[PDB]
Amino acid sequence: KVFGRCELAAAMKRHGLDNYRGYSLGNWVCAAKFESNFNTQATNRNTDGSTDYGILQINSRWWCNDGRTPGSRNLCNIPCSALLSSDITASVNCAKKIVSDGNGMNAWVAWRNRCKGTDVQAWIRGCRL
Amino acid sequence: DIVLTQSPATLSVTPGNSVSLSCRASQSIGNNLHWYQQKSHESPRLLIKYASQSISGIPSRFSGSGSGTDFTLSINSVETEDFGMYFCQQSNAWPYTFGGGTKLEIK
Amino acid sequence: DVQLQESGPSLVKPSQTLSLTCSVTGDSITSDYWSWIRKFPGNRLEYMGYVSYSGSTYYNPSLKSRISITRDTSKNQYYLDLNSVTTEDTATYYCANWDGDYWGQGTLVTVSAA
Repeated sequence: KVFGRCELAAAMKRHGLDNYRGYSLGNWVCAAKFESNFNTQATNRNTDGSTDYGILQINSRWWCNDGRTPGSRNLCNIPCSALLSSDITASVNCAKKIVSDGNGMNAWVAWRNRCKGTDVQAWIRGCRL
Repeated sequence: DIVLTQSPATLSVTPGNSVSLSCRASQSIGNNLHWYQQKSHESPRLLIKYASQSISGIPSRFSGSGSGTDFTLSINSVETEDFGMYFCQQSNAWPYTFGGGTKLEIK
Repeated sequence: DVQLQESGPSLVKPSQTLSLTCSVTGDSITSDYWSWIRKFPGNRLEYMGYVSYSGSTYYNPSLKSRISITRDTSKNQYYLDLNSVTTEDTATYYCANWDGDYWGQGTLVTVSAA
């Protein structure tokens, strides 16, 4: 599923990301835009053999288990397949654990490069929430 | 900090009947409210996560509802094994905080 | 499967440092975030803090920075140090993973001049 900008903003708000651990809603919408372009089925194979899965491109080396990644930690205790659903529940649950580390949203490279330091609120403006 | 207020403090019920426990947050916490059960001489047990999400291994009679500042834990047809303490906990802001608890006992 | 268990002295004196150990069996401590929670005499629960995968820690401001949570991969266990304890620190201490799925049995620690 490819979410519309406002559609995802509303969904993430329902999923409790409006002000989760100091991060405003716009951060999450912006992150999704640049990490997966709002595509829940997005996957990207990395050099180290790991793969980034879903709307928030969660990595198989540290966060989810896809059974094909060397040195897997599975910090989110969840199969990577669960992060490729049109239902964002699992991706949000895992993203919350990731951001609860001291590194915060810096875990998301696209967010760090295209969102951090910008007017992230702009990503939720002009939306019926 | 986020203050969680639970009510009633105590609730007596006859097995077979249903009950609902309340947990109110001083400030909005989204859906980041979790429910725990604790029996004497026992460690807490997670029943519901993120307001309404089910937990593998927990009886289906337990369900959670709510968002923002108002949350409820419901038990459909209370069983003897359900008597004990129930606590809500929020994870939207640090420090994580717990409600004062609701004691469920047989009437 | 995973198992957690607290260990350490059950009786300590005021002003000393209270130290507890949580031994993890079933998986490496490097695969999760680890926490400490305590229960006071009147069914009052307090989340003390947790240490995440990067080594970063989050401590409850209520502890006034008297707390330290550390890990030891080689022994697959983590710890809780609480400095200058008082009778207000008497409570049942539990270790559990961040998700709340795995908890230790809990251990009562009493702070008394006696």
